[PDB]
Amino acid sequence: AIQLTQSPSSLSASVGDRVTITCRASQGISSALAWYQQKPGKAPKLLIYDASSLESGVPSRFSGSGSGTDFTLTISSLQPEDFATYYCQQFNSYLITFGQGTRLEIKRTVAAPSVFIFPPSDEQLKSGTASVVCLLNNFYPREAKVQWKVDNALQSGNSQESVTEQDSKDSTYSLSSTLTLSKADYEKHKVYACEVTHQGLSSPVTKSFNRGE
Amino acid sequence: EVQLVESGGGLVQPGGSLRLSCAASGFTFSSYDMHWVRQATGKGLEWVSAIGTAGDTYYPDSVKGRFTISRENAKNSLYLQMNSLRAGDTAVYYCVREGTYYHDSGSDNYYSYGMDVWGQGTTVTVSSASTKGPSVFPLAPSSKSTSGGTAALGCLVKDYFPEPVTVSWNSGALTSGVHTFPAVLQSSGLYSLSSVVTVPSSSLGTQTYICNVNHKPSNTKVDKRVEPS
Repeated sequence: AIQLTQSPSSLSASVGDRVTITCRASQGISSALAWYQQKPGKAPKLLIYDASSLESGVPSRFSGSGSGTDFTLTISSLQPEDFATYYCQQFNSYLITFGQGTRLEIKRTVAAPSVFIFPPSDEQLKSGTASVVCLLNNFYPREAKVQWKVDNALQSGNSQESVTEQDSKDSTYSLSSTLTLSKADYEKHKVYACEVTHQGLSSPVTKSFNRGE
Repeated sequence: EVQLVESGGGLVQPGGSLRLSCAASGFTFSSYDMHWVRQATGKGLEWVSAIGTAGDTYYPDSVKGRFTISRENAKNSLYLQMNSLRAGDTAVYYCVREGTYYHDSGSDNYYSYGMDVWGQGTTVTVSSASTKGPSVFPLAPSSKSTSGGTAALGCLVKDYFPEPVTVSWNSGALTSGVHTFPAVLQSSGLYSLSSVVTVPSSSLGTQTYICNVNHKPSNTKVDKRVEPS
């Protein structure tokens, strides 16, 4: 079986930058290597076939090179919509294989998140559980520290985060943090605070509400 | 218009069976070699099976003996019979066309290949967990919303299985400033997700906000109105 190793596993580059992605084959495969682009929630798209041939409808900024065991994908001048997971794939053997993939992030100017806190709805409280949601809207870089405080006591192991994929136009991320508590524990306390630490903020931002108010 | 439409993906018990189908249109189906390629959430692409124009088949070791690819040219259809299913088989399954390209320069002439057409995919879930419909709760816009500023609102889609759920706003009319977060697996084994939207604070009183949640696996269609408390 032909193993394909891609390098790097991840990278971050600016608009206008030249990006190079490597694909190493465990055995010689001549030029029987294809490259694909996968956007989030979408099927992969063929970019290059026969190691260097540009597939129809693919912009010229994408090019392929190499033969034998060493192959390269080059993106000559990065565009914001170029953020994706890139894959190499071989047609040398009947047993088709793919590289592990390379996640490409588009570097952008720092943008502070807009923070919003949401108390649990009365409808949910009737079921015996309280979900408290914190939203971090349209920010860059991805690195963000979200801490929950209930009557100023730091919370641990009772929250989960979800992050959107980079916005194809503005290159930002949005993040949800959800605090889960039983109805009885929620009714026990008054102050519900979400504290956000991010590079775009001059100091950590706290969004809070008083239960009932 | 070249397209591949997969169907048959669903929740199945471990050791169970499922048949996937793929409807091809916009090309001479019989003239192409076809594949099934899978991808588990957050993971890489994995080739499942190949079928030639003569019906000759190829499979990796992970799937050989349990999966059978077949084609029905008269019905422009590709199939995947999957037996003795396990947790490792849970993935989105894509129907894929193999393109053929002739490198004709001299000296020398040969054929090259590419996976040029892929379907949208069909989700397969191998688990003993029950199909469960979600509960839809509002994320009510804050009363402290800045005049002439931006207000955020949304819907919390809690405790459902299996994936996926779709969320639209105002029956697809509201798309701008919308963020539907990827589902997160809770400790209970049930999925939870929030869909948010930022709108002008002025519109809070006048404009009506409804999230249209659809969880097809459980036959749960819910329209939840989101208004200030």
